[PDB]
Amino acid sequence: MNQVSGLAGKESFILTRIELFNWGGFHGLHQAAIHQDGTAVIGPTGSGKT
Amino acid sequence: QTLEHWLNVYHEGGTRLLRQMEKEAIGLWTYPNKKQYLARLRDFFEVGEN
Amino acid sequence: MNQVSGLAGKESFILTRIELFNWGGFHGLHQAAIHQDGTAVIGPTGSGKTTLVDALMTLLLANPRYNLASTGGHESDRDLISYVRGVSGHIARPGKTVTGIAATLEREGKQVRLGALLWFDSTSSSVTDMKRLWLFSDNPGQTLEHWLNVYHEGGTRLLRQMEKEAIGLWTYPNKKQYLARLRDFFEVGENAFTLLNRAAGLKQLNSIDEIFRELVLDDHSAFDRAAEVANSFDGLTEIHQ
Amino acid sequence: RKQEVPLPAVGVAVTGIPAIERLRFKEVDDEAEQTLDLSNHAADLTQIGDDFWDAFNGLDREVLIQQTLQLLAKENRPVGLAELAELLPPAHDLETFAVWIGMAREAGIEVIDSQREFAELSDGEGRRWRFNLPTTGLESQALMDIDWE
Amino acid sequence: LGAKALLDPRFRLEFAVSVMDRQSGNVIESRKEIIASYVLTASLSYALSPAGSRYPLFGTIILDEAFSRSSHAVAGRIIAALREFGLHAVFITPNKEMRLLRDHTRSAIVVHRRGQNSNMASLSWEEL
Amino acid sequence: FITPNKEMRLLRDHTRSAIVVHRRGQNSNMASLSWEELERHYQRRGNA
Amino acid sequence: LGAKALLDPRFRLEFAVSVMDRQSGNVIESRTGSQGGSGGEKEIIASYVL
Amino acid sequence: IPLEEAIQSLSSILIEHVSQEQYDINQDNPFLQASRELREWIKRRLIVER
Ligand SMILES: Nc1ncnc2c1ncn2[C@@H]1O[C@H](COP(=O)(O)OP(=O)(O)O)[C@@H](O)[C@H]1O
Ligand SMILES: Nc1ncnc2c1ncn2[C@@H]1O[C@H](COP(=O)(O)OP(=O)(O)O)[C@@H](O)[C@H]1O
Repeated sequence: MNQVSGLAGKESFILTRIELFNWGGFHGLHQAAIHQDGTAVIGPTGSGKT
Repeated sequence: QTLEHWLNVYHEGGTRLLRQMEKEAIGLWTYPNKKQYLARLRDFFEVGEN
Repeated sequence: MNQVSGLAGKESFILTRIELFNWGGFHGLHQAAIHQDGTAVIGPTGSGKTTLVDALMTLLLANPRYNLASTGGHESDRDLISYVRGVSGHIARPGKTVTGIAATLEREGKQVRLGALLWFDSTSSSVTDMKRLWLFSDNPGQTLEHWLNVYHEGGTRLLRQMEKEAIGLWTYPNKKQYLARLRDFFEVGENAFTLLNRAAGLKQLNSIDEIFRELVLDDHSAFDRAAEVANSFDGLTEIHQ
Repeated sequence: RKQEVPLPAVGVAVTGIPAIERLRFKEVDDEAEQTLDLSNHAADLTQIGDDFWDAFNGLDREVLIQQTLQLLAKENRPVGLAELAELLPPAHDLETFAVWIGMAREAGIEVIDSQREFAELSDGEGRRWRFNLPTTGLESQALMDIDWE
Repeated sequence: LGAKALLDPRFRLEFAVSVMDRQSGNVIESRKEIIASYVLTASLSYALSPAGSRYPLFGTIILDEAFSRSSHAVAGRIIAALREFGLHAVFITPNKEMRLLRDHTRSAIVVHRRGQNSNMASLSWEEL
Repeated sequence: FITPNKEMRLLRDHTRSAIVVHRRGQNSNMASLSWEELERHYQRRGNA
Repeated sequence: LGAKALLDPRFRLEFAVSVMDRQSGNVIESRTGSQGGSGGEKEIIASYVL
Repeated sequence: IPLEEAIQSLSSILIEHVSQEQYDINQDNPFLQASRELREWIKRRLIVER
């Protein structure tokens, strides 16, 4: 399942961290990494994902 | 350079300092209008707006 | 949780059973049961659950919003004739086809049943090529498969003749008079079953106000009056000019 | 371009008579600083409801399907649902029963709703139950002829 | 919305709901999910109750996708309210949030569709 | 992948991380977790 | 729909995706239009195209 | 070329020619140089922008 991810990170640029501040409901500073094997945003419906 | 650094500099000094920082720094660029920044981006990533 | 459910049946009529025949994908006789303390219909997405909901609803309104939930505003691709034909997108039952539906209930342990018998005698599917009947029974001695056999003995006249043979049985060729009979049997105004249709396809609860509007209350907006208002005003304008 | 044309002065506006009184001065007395916020808002997940952890803990049809196939290879015979419960008592009972009937019907095998079989199962809090089940039979052949995706 | 405000009776007024103390009748709240379900059950029960009848004579209600779009506590409140209104209820879901319904229901009907064919298999259970 | 609560089961296997977001009325938070740590957090909630 | 069918380029064309055999020019199966209730294949084809 | 894209690309190009010792070397702001020279070429009617 997860073995196909060698290519990522060798040719292309890869998002790996989004820092936010006073953006939407995210009062104050926030930070979240993204694992270069593919990451998923999870949360209760209506919880700032979009 | 990180969002923390930029916010800290902005608090330490208004827009004047924010625009002055570019020339002091290296590997950094600022764009008081968006389309300039988007052109910089599209150039760096070699892809059209489409 | 459910031990307080003792009021069901003892106090009011509740759903107990359903039967089907040559309806949708349910080719031939097919059946289900219902529990007093409640039940749930389950299955993989797009497997026949809302199909059963529509099959039930066909007998309780002038016309329900067939496939109301999954459409999400989309028009009712499903309806009576397509269900009798078993449509998907290849018609399951072309030519001459027969069909039967029923539901059941109980109050004080005494049974009630609804149903309707449909069939095209030709491959065409006009609204009149459909030969239809509706039924209502307050006697346990009635079931859907028995009605199918009765039809196999003869046409609608036989479904009326067995009504005359038994007591606590009613059948009708026109939907409105059957609906009126059942509604009198429950004192129910048809707006109640309209609300039932509103609920039977409602998705997530958006807001209490919008819920009042879209479920509790009939729309009945007067835009139909505005058209003739404008036309009559233009007519007056003609003479005035 | 910047030659001065001789046009009359009309719409002649007069403004800004420089009365000394109109002056006012920088009121820097608003000294209160706006505090900085550079705190990492480390979050604990225990504040969102069980509706999320439940979907986290839910059943997976793949794992149970493979386990049932292993069992049916072991027994190598038709087996009823109650025996399937006894051999493989689940945790999420009703869903597992639904999956079992789903396989039964994926094989095209008849499920005689008209004749029944029964079982008893405990749950995660020690409470016990009874299941009125329909009669049918699963077979390793049935589910290897069928495939899953 | 303006055309609704002019031609739609429903838009001539804004609906509201208030929580009441049972004994003294004092207002605790003047105003979602927990209340809307009770609202809907109330509306159906009343619409299905003949004049002068304490109960809804036709006490059965259907809910498509009843709880595939609601939290656990919300569906618990739904079933509680249905008990308050003496309404037998039926629910539909595509094999999701099944723990709740299995806990709060005593039977179910599974439907699977093999190509153009469909069929039914009923089931039941109880606690001990 | 942005995902709802449903179908998270399948997605858990075919990825290596999760950005969990929080709703607190008129406030929100967000944290970076791996499935290994989210499993342990679920266990901690089960214990407390 | 009529007006776009005239004055919008990308509305004069119907689109369909035909699966090809690597070892033959034949079409294994073509996907487009209303499926009628089954979409286990349409989903993957459309996602793949996107 | 959209004007902003053009000035960005021209600044990137002129960055290359900073090595030409005998032609107007800029090593403080090539972006402003690109802007000024695009304007100049517009003055010569080499390039007209609409
Ligand atoms: N127009 C809005 N309506 C409701 N909430 C809003 C709105 N705009 C911003 N919000 C705030 O930002 C969020 C926007 O909705 P969101 O939860 O991000 O969508 P989803 O959860 O489906 O991804 C809300 O959770 C809320 O905190
Ligand atoms: N009368 C009809 N018209 C069109 N399609 C129908 C009709 N009857 C059944 N179908 C098919 O039968 C299946 C019904 O599954 P169902 O679970 O009731 O729908 P959903 O899960 O989307 O709410 C669907 O695959 C549907 O396409």
